[PDB]
Amino acid sequence: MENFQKVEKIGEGTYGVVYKARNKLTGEVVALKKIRLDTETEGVPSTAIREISLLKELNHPNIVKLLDVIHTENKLYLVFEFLHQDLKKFMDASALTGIPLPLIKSYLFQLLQGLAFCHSHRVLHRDLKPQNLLINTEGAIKLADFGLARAFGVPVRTYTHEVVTLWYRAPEILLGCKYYSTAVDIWSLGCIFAEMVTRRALFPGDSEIDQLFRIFRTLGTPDEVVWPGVTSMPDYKPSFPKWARQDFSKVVPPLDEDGRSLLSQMLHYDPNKRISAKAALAHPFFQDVTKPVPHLRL
Amino acid sequence: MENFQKVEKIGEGTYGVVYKARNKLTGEVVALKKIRLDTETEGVPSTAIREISLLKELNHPNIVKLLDVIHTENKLYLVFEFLHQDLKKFMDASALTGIPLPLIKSYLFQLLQGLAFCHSHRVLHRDLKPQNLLINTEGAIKLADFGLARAFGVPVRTYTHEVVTLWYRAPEILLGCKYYSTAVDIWSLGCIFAEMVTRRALFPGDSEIDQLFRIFRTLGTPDEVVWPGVTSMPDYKPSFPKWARQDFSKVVPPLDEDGRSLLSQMLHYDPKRISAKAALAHPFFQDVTKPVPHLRL
Amino acid sequence: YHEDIHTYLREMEVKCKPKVGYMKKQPDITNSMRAILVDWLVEVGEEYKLQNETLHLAVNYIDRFLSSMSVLRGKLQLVGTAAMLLASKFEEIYPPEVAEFVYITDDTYTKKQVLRMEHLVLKVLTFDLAAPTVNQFLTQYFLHQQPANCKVESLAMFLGELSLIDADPYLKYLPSVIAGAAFHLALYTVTGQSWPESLIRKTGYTLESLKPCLMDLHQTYLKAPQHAQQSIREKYKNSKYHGVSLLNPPETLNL
Amino acid sequence: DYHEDIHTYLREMEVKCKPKVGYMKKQPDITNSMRAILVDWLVEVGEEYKLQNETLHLAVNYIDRFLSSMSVLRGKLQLVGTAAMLLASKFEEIYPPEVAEFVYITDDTYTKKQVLRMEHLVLKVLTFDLAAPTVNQFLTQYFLHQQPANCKVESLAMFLGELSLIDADPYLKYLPSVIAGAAFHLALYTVTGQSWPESLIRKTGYTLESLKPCLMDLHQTYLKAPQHAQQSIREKYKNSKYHGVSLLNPPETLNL
Ligand SMILES: CN1CCN(c2cccc3nc(-c4n[nH]c5cc(-c6ccc(N)cc6)ccc45)[nH]c23)CC1
Ligand SMILES: CN1CCN(c2cccc3nc(-c4n[nH]c5cc(-c6ccc(N)cc6)ccc45)[nH]c23)CC1
Repeated sequence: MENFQKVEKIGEGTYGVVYKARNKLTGEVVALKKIRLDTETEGVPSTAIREISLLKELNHPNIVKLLDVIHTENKLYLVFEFLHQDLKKFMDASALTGIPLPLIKSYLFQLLQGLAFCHSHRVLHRDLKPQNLLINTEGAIKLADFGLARAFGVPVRTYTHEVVTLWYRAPEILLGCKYYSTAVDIWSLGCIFAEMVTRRALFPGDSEIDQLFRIFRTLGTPDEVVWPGVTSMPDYKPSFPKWARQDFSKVVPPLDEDGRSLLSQMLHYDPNKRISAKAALAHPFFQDVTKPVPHLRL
Repeated sequence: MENFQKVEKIGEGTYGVVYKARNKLTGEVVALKKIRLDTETEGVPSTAIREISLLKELNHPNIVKLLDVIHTENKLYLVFEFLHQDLKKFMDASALTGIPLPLIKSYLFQLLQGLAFCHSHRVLHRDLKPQNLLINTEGAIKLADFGLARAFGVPVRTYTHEVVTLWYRAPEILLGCKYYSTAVDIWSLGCIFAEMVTRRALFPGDSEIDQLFRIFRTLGTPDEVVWPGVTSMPDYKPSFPKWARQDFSKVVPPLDEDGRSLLSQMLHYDPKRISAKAALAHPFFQDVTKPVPHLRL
Repeated sequence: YHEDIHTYLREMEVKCKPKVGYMKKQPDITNSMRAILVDWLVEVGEEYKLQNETLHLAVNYIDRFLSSMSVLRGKLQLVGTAAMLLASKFEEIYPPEVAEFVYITDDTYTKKQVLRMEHLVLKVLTFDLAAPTVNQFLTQYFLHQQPANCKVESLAMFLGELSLIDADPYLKYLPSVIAGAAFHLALYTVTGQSWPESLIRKTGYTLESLKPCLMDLHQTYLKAPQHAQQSIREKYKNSKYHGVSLLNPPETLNL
Repeated sequence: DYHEDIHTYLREMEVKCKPKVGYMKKQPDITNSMRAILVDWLVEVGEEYKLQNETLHLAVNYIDRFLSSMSVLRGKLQLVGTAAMLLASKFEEIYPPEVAEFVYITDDTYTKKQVLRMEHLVLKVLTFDLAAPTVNQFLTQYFLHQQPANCKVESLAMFLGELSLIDADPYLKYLPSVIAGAAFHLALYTVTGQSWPESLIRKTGYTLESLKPCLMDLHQTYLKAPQHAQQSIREKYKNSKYHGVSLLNPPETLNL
């Protein structure tokens, strides 16, 4: 840790802080995630263990690179490539006239390439939200925060705690499915996609039931025809009101015919039929994809 | 270094000390070579650089294993497998009895296997002497101290300075040759072999000229027929006395006909000197066993 | 992506290999001692209701650690404890706290020792914890059951778990191959059927290619009641595993 | 006896010491041109301090491997090279220049502490694996198959091999053994009109066919040498120690 100059604090977390730093010998600008080690009670946190072990298998231009792990006495530092801000702040900054559609298409294309790589390497992210997505001045966007990510060579058990902030959580999870699938990542990305287009969260639920019902009101209450098995799922109630699916032309006005088609496939109710990241990359929506550079307010 | 318990100092050096140590988590007994880093003046010593980089290419049962390198702030530690003593002290302990011949044969056989491996990996040891050779209770012997060792994918240039204590130094070096060859390691091993057999240094010279002359008195003063080129070598003088080669039966009395033949090929003047690999195929080793030594610990 | 994942698991299992002959190069410990350790880890898993995957990961970590580190017999259990702790953190939704792992060792080791060993194992394994296992390959194979049979799945898992106990001969087989033999042998024992054509196409393994591993596995299965280590048999006579460890093995495979 | 085993071992180790061929693309602030300037400057420093040619080759190997896994800013590229030359001198030289000398040649752009810290960093990044095979070592090995020896051929082979160090494109994608083989043939052809000998074909297993792609590039580098922006090697090899071989005119064609 001797060759690093701390530049500024750029992030606060549960197990520790993230600093912008500079390698004094090479000049490389870096993000340092500091983890304080309670050496009486816990040892190395599960989040660090998963994020280090899975991330070092994931070398891809749309996944934030782990450059080094400096593991010592009573501190663990993760050294990452430095990016310039997260998508949430960029969305907020772009409120008085949106992210241009060519940049939205670029970002979704890159995010699906990052995800496809994850999934091909049996890694579930499980926490895709705009503040875990990092952007740079040259027009790149990358997946970050793999603390909740998991290997699925064996199917990953859902919990009753902890994760995917409610707004990006998939219906199967809300309805209490036993195992995660790669469909949950695709769902979250669909919500993020819509949120870029409309400048608002697609499903800003105040609670689990409220989250579910906002989805039902926009996409329609699912039945055994649309989603074989729904009615047998743990947290499904026959009391659920039956709403009608509304036009995507009114849910996402600015999107063209192709855009609506992709989004509907990403928000398909049945996880088995929800579009894969790979299949989404082959969608005609991306046939004219470019890589614009944004104007970040740094 | 937090997982290592220092047991005792077992060795003192130029760049640092060697400790016997214990891994507190695994129980592994190790040798730790500590190198203090003067971080104003010099940085990592050339000895450590060569020793580390060459030794980690050399995994062989007759070459001491480098287990780890703990490189930090202002200290460099080399972690080695632990052996029980050096050949010099074992020789001293065996003065009133000699090392039995089967153990001598075993030790030479293993040293040649270690050396052959070094040479096949383009590494010259350059400092084979009894105190750099480590033994254990199970009857193993291994090459140690690669501080002076050198890679020779490009020929290694001779020094004015620093080298092979005088007694194990080869004639070409004494006569000022320009490049080392693998023959210099074989020469040293010949001297160590004879010393084990006779219980005395073969050529205990007080000086460079005295070292040469002791070799000449035993092996004969070399001429152009024995060693094509001798007379043109930098430190050759025509004024050198001309001694006759004496019988090996009187230089190494306890050796049989095969032992004498091997030693004479290892002490050949022209660096025609037997290779380690060729020495391993010598009929001297056609009944080699692996006896255990009486280490007086 | 289930094809992509099998393909990727096949790639990674060749890289996570420990040294097959490491125990010979190991001065103080033996296969028997390893057998005792692994059997104990099975008990710990039952005591703390840990996933089967956690057990398999922990054993993979132990073999790789012991492939490059000499350990004295009195420290072998500390390696296993740290390995099980790390495997739980990687695989469990909520792992047992460190104090729990200190207590199953009957206070033979301290909290500090266990936490220091955790650090050392992470260093030695270079944080490469997401290793492929027999368990993961079995799980992928189970999706080619026409139709599913829980008694076959349980017996396949039982046989696969038995392979963890004996370094000789199972260290010299890939998890994908052990999994293939366990699946066939369980399938053959319960339903009389053989390694299906769908899995032949998926894995590229024929029944011929599985034969060497199959003959070892069959021999382990026949001798299971006589093995000195019994925690796996005891575990698999439970209702959750349909008492499959009390099933009689086939006298012949007719290969 | 052992020069077969050593050649074999060098062939094994050169496949392992490979840097990433495309590392310069993944590098944000520095370019091939900047690398060219650095290596050319290292040639001067070697002449200034009378360092072995092997030291130069090792240093460049260390730089390419370091830059294969580390991002460096243009203002620190020279610090990497200095530390690399320092380490190569320690490995190869009988007595290397003291650290203060290496601080000297940089015109006090860097401090003693910086150079010593970069030395530690490069040792860590390379994991103390400093005994890399080089074009120099393979040339030396091939020179033993000269019937009979010719110092003009040896000097020209060494000149061409040293020119290969300057241009990452295209020479990063060839093994040292292959570049050596092409340099030997090209020098041999230029001086004596002979070709890659059958003894070396048996030893190396390389045919004149297999060397052709590298030969093609090396011949083109040789033709353009007088126009290259970097000139330190041409200057070095017009000395009498090298029989003024950098003045020998290259053939216009190779007749393959
Ligand atoms: C909520 N936001 C996030 C963005 N923050 C931020 C602001 C300004 C500049 C920033 N640079 C980063 C950053 N660069 N590289 C990173 C890698 C991880 C990482 C950490 C863990 C894993 N597993 C992977 C990548 C997290 C954050 C960063 N984050 C920045 C502001 C606060
Ligand atoms: C002068 N002697 C030497 C033997 N000393 C000694 C006595 C008793 C037990 C000893 N154990 C060692 C030892 N084990 N492993 C070693 C490795 C190196 C090493 C160091 C450097 C390299 N390059 C390779 C191996 C040096 C010494 C040792 N040396 C011992 C007593 C004093």
